[PDB]
Amino acid sequence: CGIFAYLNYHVPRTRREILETLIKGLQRLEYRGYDSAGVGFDGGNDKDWEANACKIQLIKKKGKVKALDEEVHKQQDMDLDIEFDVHLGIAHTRWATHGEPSPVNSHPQRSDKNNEFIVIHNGIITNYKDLKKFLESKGYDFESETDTETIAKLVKYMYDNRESQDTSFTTLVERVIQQLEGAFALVFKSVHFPGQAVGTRRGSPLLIGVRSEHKLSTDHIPILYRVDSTTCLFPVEEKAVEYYFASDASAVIEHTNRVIFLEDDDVAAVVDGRLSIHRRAVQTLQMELQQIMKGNFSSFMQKEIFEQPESVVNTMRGRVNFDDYTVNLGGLKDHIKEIQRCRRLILIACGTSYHAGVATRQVLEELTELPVMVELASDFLDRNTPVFRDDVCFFLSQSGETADTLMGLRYCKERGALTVGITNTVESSISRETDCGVHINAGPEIGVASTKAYTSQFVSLVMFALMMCDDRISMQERRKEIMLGLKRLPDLIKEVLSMDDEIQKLATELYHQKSVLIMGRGYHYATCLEGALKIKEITYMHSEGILAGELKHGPLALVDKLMPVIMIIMRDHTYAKCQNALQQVVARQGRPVVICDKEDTETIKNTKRTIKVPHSVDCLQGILSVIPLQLLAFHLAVLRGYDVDFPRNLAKSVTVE
Amino acid sequence: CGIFAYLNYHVPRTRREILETLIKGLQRLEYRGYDSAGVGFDGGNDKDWEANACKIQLIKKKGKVKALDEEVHKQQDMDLDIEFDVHLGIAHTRWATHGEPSPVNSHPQRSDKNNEFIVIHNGIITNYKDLKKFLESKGYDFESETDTETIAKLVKYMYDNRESQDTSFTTLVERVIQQLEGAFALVFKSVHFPGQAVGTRRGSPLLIGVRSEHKLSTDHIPILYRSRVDSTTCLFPVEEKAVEYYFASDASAVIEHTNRVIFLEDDDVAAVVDGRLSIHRIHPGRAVQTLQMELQQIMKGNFSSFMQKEIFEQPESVVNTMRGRVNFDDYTVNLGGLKDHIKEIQRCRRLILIACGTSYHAGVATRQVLEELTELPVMVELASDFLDRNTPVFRDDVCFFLSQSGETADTLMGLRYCKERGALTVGITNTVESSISRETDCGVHINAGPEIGVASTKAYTSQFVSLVMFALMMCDDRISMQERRKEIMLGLKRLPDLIKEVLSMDDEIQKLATELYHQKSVLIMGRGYHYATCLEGALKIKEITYMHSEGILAGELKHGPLALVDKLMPVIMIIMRDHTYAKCQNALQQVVARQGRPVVICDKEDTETIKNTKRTIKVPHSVDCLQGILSVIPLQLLAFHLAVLRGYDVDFPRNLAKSVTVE
Ligand SMILES: O=C[C@H](O)[C@@H](O)[C@H](O)[C@H](O)COP(=O)(O)O
Ligand SMILES: O=C[C@H](O)[C@@H](O)[C@H](O)[C@H](O)COP(=O)(O)O
Ligand SMILES: N[C@@H](CCC(=O)O)C(=O)O
Repeated sequence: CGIFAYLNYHVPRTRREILETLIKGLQRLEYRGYDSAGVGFDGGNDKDWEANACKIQLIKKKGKVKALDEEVHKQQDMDLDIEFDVHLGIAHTRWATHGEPSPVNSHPQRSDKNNEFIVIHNGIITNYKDLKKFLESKGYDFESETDTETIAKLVKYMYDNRESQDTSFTTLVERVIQQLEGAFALVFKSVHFPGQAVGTRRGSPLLIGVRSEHKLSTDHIPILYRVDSTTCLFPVEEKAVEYYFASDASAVIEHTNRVIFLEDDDVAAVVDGRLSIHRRAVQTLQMELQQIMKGNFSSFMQKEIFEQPESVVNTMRGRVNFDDYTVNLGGLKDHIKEIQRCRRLILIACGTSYHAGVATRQVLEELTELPVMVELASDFLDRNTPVFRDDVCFFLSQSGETADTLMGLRYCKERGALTVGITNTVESSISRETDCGVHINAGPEIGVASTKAYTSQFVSLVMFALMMCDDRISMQERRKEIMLGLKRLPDLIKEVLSMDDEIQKLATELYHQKSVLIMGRGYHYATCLEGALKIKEITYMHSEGILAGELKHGPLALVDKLMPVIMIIMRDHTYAKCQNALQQVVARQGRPVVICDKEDTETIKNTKRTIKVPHSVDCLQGILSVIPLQLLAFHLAVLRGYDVDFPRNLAKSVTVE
Repeated sequence: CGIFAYLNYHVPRTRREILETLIKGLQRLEYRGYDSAGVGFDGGNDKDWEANACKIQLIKKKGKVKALDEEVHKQQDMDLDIEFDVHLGIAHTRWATHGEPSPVNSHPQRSDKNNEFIVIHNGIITNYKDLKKFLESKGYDFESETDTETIAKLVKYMYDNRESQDTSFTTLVERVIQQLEGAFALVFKSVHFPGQAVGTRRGSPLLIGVRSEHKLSTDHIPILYRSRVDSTTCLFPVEEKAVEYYFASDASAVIEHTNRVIFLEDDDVAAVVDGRLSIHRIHPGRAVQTLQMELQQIMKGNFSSFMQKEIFEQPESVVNTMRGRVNFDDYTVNLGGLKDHIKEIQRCRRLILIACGTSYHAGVATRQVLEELTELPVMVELASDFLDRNTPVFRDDVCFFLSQSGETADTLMGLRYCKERGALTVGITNTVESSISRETDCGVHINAGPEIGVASTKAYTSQFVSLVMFALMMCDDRISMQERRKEIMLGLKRLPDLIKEVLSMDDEIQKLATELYHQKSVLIMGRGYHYATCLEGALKIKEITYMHSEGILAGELKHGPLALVDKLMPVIMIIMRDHTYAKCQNALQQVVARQGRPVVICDKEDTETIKNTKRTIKVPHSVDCLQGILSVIPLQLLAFHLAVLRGYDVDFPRNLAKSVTVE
């Protein structure tokens, strides 16, 4: 899900300009949830904007942001020309994992039929049933089946039982969150507090961007405990200021790169255009606007596939020195020596990030000589896996917020393990709570299906392995071989992308099929699992990865002349065994597409359809052999008429159960 | 593929009775798969059986043993009433690897046009090319495209170039196997050594059954090296000569005649000369042991297939697995196979389970309870990948090797890899004297009885129970775990009756098979204790039904696979009453919200799930770490009934192996 709110303080904006900013903020967050959306703003058609802050209008609609954009427009009652010197608008795109994605269930949620209080919520309230029963007894009636509604009905209850006539907006939200359980990121708007916004979080990201032509009072907001001009953030000599609440930085970068990352239990509040935090820093983001733009590509997934030559270079920038063959990961400098004294590596992740661990398990075993265990986070938790003080636990997470991965992190910390975060989001929970970590530095990934995050994770884990063995005389040549591979890897990726058209032809031969089996072993077990997940996710074909050595133990019975098969046969030590699997498939009359080496003339001669990828070091080849499957999934999805960026039934980053 | 030979020594039999015995032997071996078969026996219709040993008749045929039995009872020249006081007959079923299925390529293979030597062979001679060229350069002409023929020709070369007039049959075979490379089980017969048999093996099972009404000379055969062959050296009936020997590659062909067997080992050369059995190599000996196997265990009975029998007899196989090991009187567990090792095992620091296919799934199904009760790290490895990666193994690892057959190559090579690293090795097997049970430090025979069906059914659930039993041993000194152990053992006590309860819903499973009859895919979703159930049920439905079933960890749905859900994709979800119940319900809501309409395997008493879902398979509640046995059985049956609806033969293996070398 995604949160966005726009607060213009003495920066006159028309209602049209305001609603455009909200929609434009949701579009930036749409990849976080696109089942439904809604906006909340001040209604009324009084030329004087001050007589309109007592009327809150809600426009919510099932579907993607484009459906809400059309609903906001061609509205007969709303006059879009009214100028607002001060105004607060809140918006929200929803990933509806439960129930119907109906307007009633979209946010903002309201406290009554006159919208005295509205709220937008990311997360889950683990005790909304108790609150609902309590609030129902006190006379409040509910209209939706969302846990968020109990938050709106509760901030009104706290207001209906306030001791003084001027209890601050912060005081009410404080009494609310004290009764809530679980995780939440909230933005409140009320008619009783016109133009005032309150943002708070507990286990869900929430940041505040600020723009103003004038100097700002400070760059380090002080926290308060239960509000003068040396305490709040505001413009000095004038009032003009613009604030931006958001659950993701992609919605704010276009307006400003000055954001305040809230923390758990921080209750931010904008009163009289002044931002104070109750109960710290003011940072400069390094993201650029072009990083979250399609550019000349028709989709984000295709851009992020084709930019992998550059993102791989960015992952290694400042860390790999090819002149002297040295590897330094700054984030591990104060911990690498103690990691070498540990006795086991555990890699914990979900989905494609788990596949990145499968893809590097072998070279990690080889270069560290430690046991390496790779776990799916959800199952890791279900089993209460044994963990010890001399374990090193890696947590692979592009977003750094995946719930199961984060819970795994806290589980391992409670048992005293050394924790390492491999993330692509600097201010994420996983990067904060780990003892040390590496930022894979791939740039923002907007496509729901991970592409560059996978290859950048792959590379990051290889660089770690290279550090772990840098004191072994016997492994110096192996390190050189690998680092030369990394130097040549970007150009070889380019060589693979130049086969786009050849892979598109193959896609036209498969797009009508129901299933496809993808087979590999060794270094390319991960390749066949990840290709199968990509094809599942964006084409909806029933693709399944099968370990090639396991064919003879049952699954080969599926194969006949009608079952599509893709096989990966590379030039490594498993080549002869892969040739046996291919022979078994052909004996069953399978007509497989084979991803093989350009020089593998024997395979190329005897197979009709081959994808000929260039050769690299065996422990880097998985990067090259997975990219044809990224592209095949892309082209299969287009032929079948689906949107590669917005696959059905899900969104990007699983931050809740 | 299947070897059987029958030697009656001063036990008179007619040619008819001898041939009936050979054919019956081959019938016990058909279940392994084959494309042809043949027999070898003495020809000639001389009323005196002694004048017929110089003539060897072969009857081979591409096709089934029934066709061979028809060929045998159709020879106008063979008089079946001749009585042999001494005779050796050999029989073979072939799964072709070198040469197309045909009469000439069938076994027995012969050394010349007069059948001076004949041999039957399980395996592959990897250097048959060099041997065929050498023999052809010495004037020996080949008629088949099989590697086996080089063995028959080679033994005649050793005979033609023998130094003394009385070089033993064993000496000739010793020199043959010195030149062979690869895997083989072999039985030889020759007109030059009438009534004598020689068997030998390298990397392929071979055993000898024995029966006599007279006392046998020993129950432990000493080994000889090239040590004379006298009455203190070999096995024989003491005061009289009468004795019968049964060579076989599988005890299933011996057990209806005798349960006294000698299992051979690599490079043993076993010979029957003058009715006496000796074993040569190039003090140690080979035991005559009693098999706890009965013919009824390898017969269908009143079931229409072995798959149905072995599924429906799981109440009895689970009981058999626990016999002598779980005391339900004082609630203790004792695995005798681990007596001299359990204390060393308890000092190790990690458990590794290594296996293939469904045996790997049994590791996945018991991983959590092993972690809980041992408190050690438990790693579950697919054997082939384990080998590809050169996985780190250490002297204080305990490595488990799960294998119904005890011969699976990758599992067996994983075993040898771990032994080289000094790990303590444990075999969980269902086959007496298999390679994995022999080469591990200690082991447990799951004692499910022989598995004749193509797919693992009872072997899986018996492996499950054996691993739970081991877990219970590992924590028997822990005060804090005594209530948990008692709960589990009470669950084991009730498990047979709860399996019967699941089986009594067979009609409900058939209705589900009707619904999925026309479907091409089905996703099977679960987590925790029932992750393995998803993987294992999906494998059975692939292997037996030939439809695209896939197991999917429920916690992974929102990470991609949920995109497959719509109103057309069939889904089976497992929702049991354990600690992941709420998370499983969450998965169900996620699927239903995207128009999925899953069938749910759930607890018998789970009222909420049953009312809010159309079709539910309701199984009885058990302890959480045993529920996987009950939740997988409906999927075994679903695989079975779907295959029957679609007209498939559940006892016919499909993939089997790969193509045949034509060269
Ligand atoms: O195409 C697949 C997705 O990329 C998905 O499987 C993702 O890998 C997981 O949801 C983990 O998310 P994080 O990488 O943010 O932890
Ligand atoms: O039903 C499937 C088969 O049983 C297959 O998965 C595999 O070949 C065995 O499970 C492993 O063989 P062993 O258990 O004999 O090692
Ligand atoms: N390789 C031999 C024997 C195969 C088997 O074990 O049946 C052949 O093809 O004749």
